[PDB]
Amino acid sequence: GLAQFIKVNVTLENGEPVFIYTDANGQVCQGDITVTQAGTITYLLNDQTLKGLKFVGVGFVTPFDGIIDAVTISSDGMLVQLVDLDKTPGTTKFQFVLSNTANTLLVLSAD
Amino acid sequence: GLAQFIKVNVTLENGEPVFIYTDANGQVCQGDITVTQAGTITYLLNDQTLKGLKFVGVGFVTPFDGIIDAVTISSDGMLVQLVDLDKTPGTTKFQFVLSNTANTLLVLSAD
Amino acid sequence: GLAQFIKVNVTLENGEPVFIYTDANGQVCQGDITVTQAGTITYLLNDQTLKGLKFVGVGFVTPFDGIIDAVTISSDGMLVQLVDLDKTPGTTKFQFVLSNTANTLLVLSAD
Amino acid sequence: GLAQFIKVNVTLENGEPVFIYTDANGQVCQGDITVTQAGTITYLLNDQTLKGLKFVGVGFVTPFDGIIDAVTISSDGMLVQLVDLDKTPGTTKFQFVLSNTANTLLVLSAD
Amino acid sequence: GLAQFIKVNVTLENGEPVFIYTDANGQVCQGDITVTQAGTITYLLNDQTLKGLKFVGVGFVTPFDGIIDAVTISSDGMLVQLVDLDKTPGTTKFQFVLSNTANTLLVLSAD
Amino acid sequence: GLAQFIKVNVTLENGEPVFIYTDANGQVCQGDITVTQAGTITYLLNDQTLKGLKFVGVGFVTPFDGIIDAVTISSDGMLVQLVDLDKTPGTTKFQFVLSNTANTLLVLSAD
Amino acid sequence: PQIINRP
Amino acid sequence: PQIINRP
Amino acid sequence: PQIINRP
Amino acid sequence: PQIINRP
Amino acid sequence: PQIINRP
Amino acid sequence: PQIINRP
Repeated sequence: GLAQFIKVNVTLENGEPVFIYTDANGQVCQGDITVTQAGTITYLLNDQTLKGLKFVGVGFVTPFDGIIDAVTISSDGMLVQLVDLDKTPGTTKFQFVLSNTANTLLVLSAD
Repeated sequence: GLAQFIKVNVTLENGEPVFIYTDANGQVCQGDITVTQAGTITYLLNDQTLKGLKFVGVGFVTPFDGIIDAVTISSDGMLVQLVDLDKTPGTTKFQFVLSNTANTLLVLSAD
Repeated sequence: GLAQFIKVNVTLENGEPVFIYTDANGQVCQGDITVTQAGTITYLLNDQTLKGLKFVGVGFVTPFDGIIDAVTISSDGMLVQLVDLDKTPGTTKFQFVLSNTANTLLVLSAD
Repeated sequence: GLAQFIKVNVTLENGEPVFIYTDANGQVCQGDITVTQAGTITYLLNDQTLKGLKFVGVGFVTPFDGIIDAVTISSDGMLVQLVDLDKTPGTTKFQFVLSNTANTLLVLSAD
Repeated sequence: GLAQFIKVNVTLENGEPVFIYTDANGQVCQGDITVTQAGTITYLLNDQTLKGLKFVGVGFVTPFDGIIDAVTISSDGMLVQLVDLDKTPGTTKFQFVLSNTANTLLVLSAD
Repeated sequence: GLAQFIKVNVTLENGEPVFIYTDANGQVCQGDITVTQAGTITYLLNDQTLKGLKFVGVGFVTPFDGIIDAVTISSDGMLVQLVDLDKTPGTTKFQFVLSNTANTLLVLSAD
Repeated sequence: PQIINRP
Repeated sequence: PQIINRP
Repeated sequence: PQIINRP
Repeated sequence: PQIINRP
Repeated sequence: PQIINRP
Repeated sequence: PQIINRP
């Protein structure tokens, strides 16, 4: 199994969140992952917004498609991990879901 | 202030959620609301998926735009309510965020 | 439907909480509401106690009387909202329930 | 230190909760306790309502009076315990606070 | 019933937690309790680690042995209490379980 | 990075939990992992106790030793994952921490 | 406070 | 869905 | 119910 | 720590 | 982001 | 169980 690692950097531009993914080499990427065997994807939050962002989960418009088997979250909301057993072939799209300390609205990454 | 009420009916088609909004007359609508003075919007979950859906919040890609002031949620995840003081003019888009009992992925309504 | 708004100001006098309700005109009132059609009542916490008060819910000695249909709460404990579909006629009494950061006792407003 | 034990029996009469306290001899009592040295009071829920009652805490209109030092709660909501170090003399009144599975209103015992 | 009280002092030595129990006389002890009738044991956290320790529960390798009937916890994680009805004779060993604010690992006291 | 997978099978023998680890080949093992580069360890609960076990975290007597960087947990308590960036060399011991539905005591795996 | 329903 | 504020 | 502290 | 029940 | 499973 | 880091 492979364990892949992406950093989720969140900045504000024009007062709103911008999500910039970096890979283990420090390169900006799309945070997309191809899974070619059973493995994990670990996302680490680097919140530079001053809005107190914490992960609360990972959201899917097609949550029963079988592409991702499970989501785990750390107690401090700085990490989410995806389990992908890579049995079902195909593609899924997801949005990070975060709380913030400025208001009671949840924050989503781009569709 | 006006209190508006929408029912969020969720069905499955081809194994995935479909969100159908109905208004207080039983008519299918888009679940959009125009707010012309300070007031509330109440969304009631009617989960027909058998997947144990519960609201966990309401998510926004532009959560600091000021269009919605606050979100409240009932303890059973059957209701969410939006407070809209209607000070800031403009438009915002949101997605419902739900847990389910089939897996640990969060469910989002359409972008 | 009507959306009514009350501010719940909490002060300390002789070391104990005092709840003072104000209406949308800034007038002191009793925080009572008459509901003449289906609608909502939104209570906003203004905690001036320095005791870290947060709403945790709204409590009833007769919780099955049908006068209030549901209670929603914001994630930060600054708002509670009541849904009142105004089907069942009659009167109910409730007490706000709050946590505090000074001790592990819950705080109730007056019976 | 003394550890005192009371059973909180909850029935429904005319559709609403009735709280009946019994002591360690099976006698109906008021659930009042006199504390003459540092000790604990343990309340055990016997819910006969079919409304899925669980303790969520113990509420006080005068939560900073010093009569009760702390409240602890079990994970299943069947027990609450009060710590009373019996330093501050005087009397306090409290109401049990409970969730229920029929609706999203909190349940209070009598003022 | 007897109510026994122990203070759980936690220090760091060589960067790791050390648990030192004191009794109601200020004496260092093992935090062991003999129960000779139905009663309670109350543990009060005195965290001197600067690692933001809070009790999250009390853990047992033999949780169904019947020696301890229940565990209650305060909302601030400063207190845990054990209910011991002292029906089942025998001995059990337990470890305190705590969260910390430095990382997302749970902290256990010694086996 | 490597993603390693272990199944945590829990049975009861003489009324108490027994933890049996199996690897991705179905072989009984000790559930120990050697980490030779940054990666993850995923533990999947197979509860055969009928006691409603759920993971609540992973506990350490030496939680600041740096061997494990983080713990994530799924919302249903069926998965825990460890992040091990493998910077700090050495060995750590941990115990799984679980809730159960029979009582309010936490369950620990063997020291 | 109290709520009075007059439907 | 979308909300449109026309204050 | 009520608690009465007589220390 | 340990608890010893002597009922 | 998107995940692509190529098993 | 135990983890052994050999970096």
